[PDB]
Amino acid sequence: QVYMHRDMLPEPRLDDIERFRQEGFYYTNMLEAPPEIDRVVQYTYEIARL
Amino acid sequence: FINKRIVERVRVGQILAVLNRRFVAYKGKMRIMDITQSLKMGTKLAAPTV
Repeated sequence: QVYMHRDMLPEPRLDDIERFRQEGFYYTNMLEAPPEIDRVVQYTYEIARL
Repeated sequence: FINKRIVERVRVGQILAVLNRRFVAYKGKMRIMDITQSLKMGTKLAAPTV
């Protein structure tokens, strides 16, 4: 279950550095839930070859 | 008697009247090659077809 979807690397505000430091922030490739159906297209070898 | 004008007596004014056939030719930019050789052995695959 490997998906491809264009996304942004987050750019923090960093206006109050202490407030940002207190609240843990991180970014992952992990997906909390699988993408919603009807918003995704299915591919395979033969589809790509066609 | 052969009923064909194999040899004709023609005046100088009618020498060039023989040019009546239509000819078609290609260009140097166009390249013509025989696909038969590329059928040698036949190792390959093919986009799915029925």
